[PDB]
Amino acid sequence: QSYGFQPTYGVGYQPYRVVVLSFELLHAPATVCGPKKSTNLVKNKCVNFN
Amino acid sequence: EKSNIIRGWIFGTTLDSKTQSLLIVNNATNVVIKVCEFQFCNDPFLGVSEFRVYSSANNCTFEYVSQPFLKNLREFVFKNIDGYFKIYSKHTPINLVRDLPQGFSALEPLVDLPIGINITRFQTLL
Ligand SMILES: *[C@@H]1O[C@H](CO)[C@@H](O[C@@H]2O[C@H](CO)[C@@H](O)[C@H](O)[C@H]2NC(C)=O)[C@H](O)[C@H]1NC(C)=O
Ligand SMILES: *[C@@H]1O[C@H](CO)[C@@H](O)[C@H](O)[C@H]1NC(C)=O
Ligand SMILES: *[C@@H]1O[C@H](CO)[C@@H](O)[C@H](O)[C@H]1NC(C)=O
Repeated sequence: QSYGFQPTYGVGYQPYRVVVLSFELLHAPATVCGPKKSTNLVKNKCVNFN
Repeated sequence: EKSNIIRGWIFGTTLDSKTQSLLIVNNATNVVIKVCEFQFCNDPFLGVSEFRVYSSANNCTFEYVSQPFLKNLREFVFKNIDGYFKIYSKHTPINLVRDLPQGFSALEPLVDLPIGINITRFQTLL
């Protein structure tokens, strides 16, 4: 059955876009990640490098 | 290599609407690596146009684009370990015209591909 959408309809019946994202568990090589850090560089000092 | 009439790889395990199948072709533009599943023919001769290697796609998981692989020798190593496929290469002129010469030439890896499909056979195209 078709929805009835009008600009004057109630807020409860107003359209709403819902996007649901689901990620599968760890069973394969990882393919999705994110930008962690963007730190700068120093020289001739005792530092901990990663 | 010389006169060639070579290039074109078709890998896989099954041959009938099952699993997936790799495909590597060189056309001086892009070394596309399509894992997409199709059906095939006996000797599909493309180029000079006509294109009838594949039959029907269902669904695919990897699309790749890279630079083309250019008395020589065309040497490749295809090796798969725990879902990672590795293809190495080398190209060097030689003086001997008879067979594989006497010499040493290590293979610099060219690509690493995480896929995770078991493979059992392969075939070369022309
Ligand atoms: C060599 O092969 C590659 C891969 O098949 C071709 O790359 C395609 O180029 C078209 C041009 O717009 C794109 O729309 C496609 O998405 C590209 N990929 C594929 C898989 O088709 C390339 O065009 C070919 N070069 C020549 C000269 O034919
Ligand atoms: C998609 O891939 C799955 C792999 O699990 C396969 O079973 C299926 O036949 C493919 N095609 C469609 C339309 O689902
Ligand atoms: C087929 O691929 C699956 C994917 O993980 C793997 O578990 C299985 O061992 C493969 N089959 C063979 C015979 O290696």
